[PDB]
Amino acid sequence: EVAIGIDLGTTYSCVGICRNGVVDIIANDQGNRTTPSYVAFTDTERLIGDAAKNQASRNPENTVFDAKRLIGRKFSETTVQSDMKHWPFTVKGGSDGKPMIEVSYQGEKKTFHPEEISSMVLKKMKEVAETYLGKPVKNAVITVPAYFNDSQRQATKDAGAIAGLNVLRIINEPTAAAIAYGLDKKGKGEQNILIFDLGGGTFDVSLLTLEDGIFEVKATSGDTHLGGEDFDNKLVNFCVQDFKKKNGGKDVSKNSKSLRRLRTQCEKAKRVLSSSAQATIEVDSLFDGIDYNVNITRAKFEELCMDQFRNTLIPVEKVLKDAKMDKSQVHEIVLVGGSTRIPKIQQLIKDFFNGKEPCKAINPDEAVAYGAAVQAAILSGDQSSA
Ligand SMILES: Nc1ncnc2c1ncn2[C@@H]1O[C@H](COP(=O)(O)OP(N)(=O)O)[C@@H](O)[C@H]1O
Ligand SMILES: Nc1cc(Br)ccn1
Ligand SMILES: [Cl-]
Ligand SMILES: [Cl-]
Ligand SMILES: [Mg+2]
Repeated sequence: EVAIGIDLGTTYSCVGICRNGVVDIIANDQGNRTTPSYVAFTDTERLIGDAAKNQASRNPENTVFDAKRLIGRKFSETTVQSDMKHWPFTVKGGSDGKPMIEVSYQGEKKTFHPEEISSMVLKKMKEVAETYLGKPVKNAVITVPAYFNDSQRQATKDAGAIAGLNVLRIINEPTAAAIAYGLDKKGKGEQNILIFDLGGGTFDVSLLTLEDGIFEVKATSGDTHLGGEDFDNKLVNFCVQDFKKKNGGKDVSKNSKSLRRLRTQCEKAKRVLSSSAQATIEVDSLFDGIDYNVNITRAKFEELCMDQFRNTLIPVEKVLKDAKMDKSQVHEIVLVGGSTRIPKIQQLIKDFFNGKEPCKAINPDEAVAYGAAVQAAILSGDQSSA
């Protein structure tokens, strides 16, 4: 009888429940409202979520992430050949052409299909809800990007089944975000909704039309390789060069563990810069036992990411062109994804839409799970959200 909504994200996942018409986004063991889509294997245990992400730099080879980029794909796909450069873990092709992720677990070589790794993230999200509710959870709505093909959708559904979930429906992420804001329950008539989703590793822009409580995806565009991690990399490259100027040309980039440790601190400083004018990047004994410290102003961060931030408008222009409509025709701009908290990005979008305030009241990294939870309640016979 209990049904949850799950955003199975590239970098972070989120679980919600719609009860009595209101949605609760459920915090995990560490009090975090989102959980990394990470699975790690050590000599003793299988870690999922925060624990897996936290030990990633100490165990790169056995810490799996980005399974969403492999789910439902053939290993031979050019996207896999391209994306695999970004992975410290081993991925090979099986005789059936399916990707096999290879790790060492308890001193033994283990292989997993992408949907098996995703099933472990889904199982963690299911357990997060169960701990909160004090009851087992069987039903769920799981979200996928609007561009996901039948193979990718079916493999995501299979991951849910492996996790012990009865998947009521697979829905589009942009549609879930629009459902979260109740844009389907508004008596305007037709409504043109632009979903601007900038997460940890991907950027998706979707133009939806809503006539008579029914959402249609008119056009989609974006960049599968633009997200928060690329903004972290802009800070990393700057810090690497700053370390060279401070320590007689010594190159941190030669040590992959030094880069990973620096990346962790750059991401934290980036988050601080969304609410403060300055942040400190500090790594004790970064490279050759040399301590590293630097102050980054929001203006410096904006300058480093200037082109990347501005180019987020290019897929916006492309969806409007594909849908044959003017930017003035967009009724609501919904901000989704944790990177939409960056003030420069919010300002760029607002200026582009001629001063129209975007819809950002719901925590942008929770809006998709929020909508999926509303849809799961509706599919369970609960009409209280309307
Ligand atoms: N306060 C913040 N300011 C800037 N970026 C932030 C932030 N809070 C989260 N983010 C970024 O959001 C990204 C994760 O967003 P999320 O929406 O959870 O990821 P996902 N898997 O659904 O694509 C990470 O790159 C993270 O650093
Ligand atoms: N956003 C991304 C995605 C991959 Br794969 C690598 C780097 N950045
Ligand atoms: Cl329910
Ligand atoms: Cl409760
Ligand atoms: Mg999201």
